[PDB]
Amino acid sequence: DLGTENLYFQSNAMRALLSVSDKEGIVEFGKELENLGFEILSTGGTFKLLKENGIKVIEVSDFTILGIDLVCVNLYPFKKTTIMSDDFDEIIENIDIGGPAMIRSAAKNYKDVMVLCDPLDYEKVIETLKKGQNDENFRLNLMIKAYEHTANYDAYIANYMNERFNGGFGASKFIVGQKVFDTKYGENPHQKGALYEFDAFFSANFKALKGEASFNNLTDINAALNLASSFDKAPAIAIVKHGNPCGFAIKENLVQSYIHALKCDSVSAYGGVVAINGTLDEALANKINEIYVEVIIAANVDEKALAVFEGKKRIKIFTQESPFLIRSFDKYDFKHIDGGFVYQNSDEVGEDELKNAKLMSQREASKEELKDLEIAMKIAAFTKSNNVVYVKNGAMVAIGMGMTSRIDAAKAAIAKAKEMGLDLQGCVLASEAFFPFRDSIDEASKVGVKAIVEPGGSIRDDEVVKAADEYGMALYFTGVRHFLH
Amino acid sequence: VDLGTENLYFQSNAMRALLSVSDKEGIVEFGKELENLGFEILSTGGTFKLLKENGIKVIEVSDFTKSVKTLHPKIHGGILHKRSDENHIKQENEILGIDLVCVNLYDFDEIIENIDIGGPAMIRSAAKNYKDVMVLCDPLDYEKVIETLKKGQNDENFRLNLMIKAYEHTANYDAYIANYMNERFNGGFGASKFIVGQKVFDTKYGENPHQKGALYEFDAFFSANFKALKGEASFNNLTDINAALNLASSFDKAPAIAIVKHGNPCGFAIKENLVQSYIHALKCDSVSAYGGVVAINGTLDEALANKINEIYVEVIIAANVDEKALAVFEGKKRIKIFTQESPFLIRSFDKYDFKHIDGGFVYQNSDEVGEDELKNAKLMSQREASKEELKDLEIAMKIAAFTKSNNVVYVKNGAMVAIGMGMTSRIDAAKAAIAKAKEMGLDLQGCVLASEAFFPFRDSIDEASKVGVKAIVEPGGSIRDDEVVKAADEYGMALYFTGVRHFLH
Repeated sequence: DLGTENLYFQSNAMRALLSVSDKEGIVEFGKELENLGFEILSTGGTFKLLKENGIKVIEVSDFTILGIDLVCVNLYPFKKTTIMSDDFDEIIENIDIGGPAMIRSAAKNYKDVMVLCDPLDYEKVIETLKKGQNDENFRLNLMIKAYEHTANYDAYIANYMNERFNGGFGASKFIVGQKVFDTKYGENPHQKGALYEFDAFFSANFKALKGEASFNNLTDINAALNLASSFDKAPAIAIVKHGNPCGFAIKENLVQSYIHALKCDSVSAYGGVVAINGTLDEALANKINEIYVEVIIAANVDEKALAVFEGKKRIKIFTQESPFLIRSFDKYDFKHIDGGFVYQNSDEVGEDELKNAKLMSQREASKEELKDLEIAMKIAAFTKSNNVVYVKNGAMVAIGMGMTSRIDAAKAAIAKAKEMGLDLQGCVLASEAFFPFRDSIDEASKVGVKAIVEPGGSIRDDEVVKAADEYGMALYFTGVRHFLH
Repeated sequence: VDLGTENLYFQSNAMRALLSVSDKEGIVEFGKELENLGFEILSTGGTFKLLKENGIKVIEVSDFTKSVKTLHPKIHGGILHKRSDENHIKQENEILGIDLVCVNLYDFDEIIENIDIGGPAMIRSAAKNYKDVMVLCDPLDYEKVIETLKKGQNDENFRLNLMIKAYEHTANYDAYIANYMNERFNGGFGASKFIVGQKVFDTKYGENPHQKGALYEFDAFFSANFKALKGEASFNNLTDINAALNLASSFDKAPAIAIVKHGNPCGFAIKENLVQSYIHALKCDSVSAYGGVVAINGTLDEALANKINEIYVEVIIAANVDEKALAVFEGKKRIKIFTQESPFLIRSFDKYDFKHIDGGFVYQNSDEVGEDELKNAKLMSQREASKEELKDLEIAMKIAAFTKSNNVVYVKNGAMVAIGMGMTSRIDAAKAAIAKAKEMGLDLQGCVLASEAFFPFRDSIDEASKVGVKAIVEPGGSIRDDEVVKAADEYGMALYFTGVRHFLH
């Protein structure tokens, strides 16, 4: 006889409407509402499930006068259906209609009604009711959660449609994040900040063993983690300072990788961010504890290794509880500009970028030199342009960036390497953008560079190839530019 | 009054349209065109009165959008059986099918009470039934819809693309509501954050040719305040425009000129007029200025256009451009010219900033150089800066704060004379800055210096003494700050500590 169309909002009705797609914990919640003195209204399968479990419930029909003060409604699993199937008609069937209208209408009437759209909130709601804490502020926070839920549902639908039919660049783009935590401050102490995630990447794969990451720590962790996880199971160590790499090495073991990464620039590593592709043991911990680093992120950390930093107050230690580092692979990238944002496909160093590169020179690089070029390419692509990266025997030996000219950047890189007492003879060089003139090769000959990898594409490419041939260097043109602001 | 939404059903070939819109632009002509195509028209509230008033044959339906408060609007989610034309002739007023749904959406008690419930429910229900009904949420699509119908082009794919627009519209509405609630009650950092953009255009590519790119806007800032007079902006042009525009609009109505190359400033000046400001901005680094981006806080006239045209630049963005100034660049191909059709440059002033990291984003308040940052700074030295030196420090502070850190900015008589950045040390950055200034044949004696990070040792001051720096502005905060103060006192320099850091990655 009664339908949802005959139900209206009324404070003190002590009558709950329970109509859910996700039926998890609905029986116990219905039993707890009944014990609290609520009359229960329900539809379809929810009604049959409640009645079956001895709950006193009255059936109302779906639209496809009685007052209510609790609306417990959740939606058709659209997200789960799109992940599990490509059948478009099945996907359209899992678009909930009616459910969001009920959630949004109850939310707008929060002064008089409680709105529940998440089974994870049932136990909290019951305890609030038992403690006599169902006040206007409690219902206002449920109203905020309700509009976040319906906004997220339709944003997911719109993003999925635009990914399937408009190559991921639709008329309206929704960048939706779920808060992980607030940071102590933003880029500067006078700014507030927070970390947001698209799914569960940070929630599921990061555990703070000591301290709390700052806003700048997180962008530095991202950069160090992306570099140290780019070489499979190899014992990579990445050292980052102010968003740029200042150290990188792969050696026989993690302790040797750390000592050689640190050799490139000890000065900048003081207060840096260290990413370890493997176990942080007691030995590695003491080696790092010779200087004061701000952050250490390891795949897994030993108890004795954590104890080594009991003295340092501002050091932060993170674990992924994994044998090797786990990274995220976002398909799209975005940059804030005043008034909006620019959106694009994520840049990536292709697995066959060096393998498919054109050999331009008389000389071919050796197997060890090709490994060093691979390391140099990846560092250059992850570093903010215009840059030059010098790698020797699995370790970065010099890096230049930020200058108006790379000839000026290279001279600053060589100056730091001389200061560090590093032998650059036999090293390889990578740049993420083409070298415009042969002076780039002539400057490289001074330090005994043996192999070069660059995208190629200059009008003076012929004189660059000739200069490499004069010095007997290996030269590869990838045809892939990796500029990064 | 008589008909209600409970009497309406989605039905293919019903030849009956429901028109109920907040944005009433072009609804009269669209209603007239639907009526000429043989559609019967149903309408509510203000839309009904507007249509009836303009001689359109329309029947009223109780207002479902406006607001005993019922649980949900009486909107049927299913479809009525599709009937043939000969079945309609052979043949009813209690059950009316609809095949076109044209609906679009618009004190704490006032905002909450005005949340539309019936409108989104109607839009979302029609959209799900796209195989049978047309859903219209954008007045910009009315003319296209009429031509599609006249040409017999209304097919399942056409209705599918309308369904996508419908869910973008209802997603945008609830995302704006959730963001407002979190701004009011959770300081703008809610449990779910929605960064929503509307596409302006696709760029030819992204940061690199192998990437696809596009420009998105919040509340139509780029659509309403930017007009391309010549060429098309690339993805990298847009981030360079942003940087040059933000600098040149930081001094109110002053005749600022900003020159940017690869996201960093390579020129800046404020002189008596825009022509003089350009001349003095270019002096700092003529070389990097080649193929750069120029932002003009005012009119680009024939005289200034002719002075810029002496070299090659990729982009010019001015507040307003004279016809004669645009004509100067008729021959060349590579240059791009933009206008804001305004007396002075217009910024958006976004309250929040965000950075992409894999798996998500970091979110924060937007940084800003406060109007009284230098005025409230502590004078640490013997010597106080003059009125002209304080103006130069203000310019140097703002350039340093907008430039990617760690940096050093040298300003003299309203013009930037040197800039150093990028490398691991600010002593290394300063030596590169002095080298470029010597190459440019610029006199640095009497200039001021700014850094938006504290100087850790007196060696920063001793290097500044070589070029005759007279005043320094820094946030302060080092251990040996008293040693940095002693050095500035030995050379007779003015030294200010603002206590505000502006680090920028």
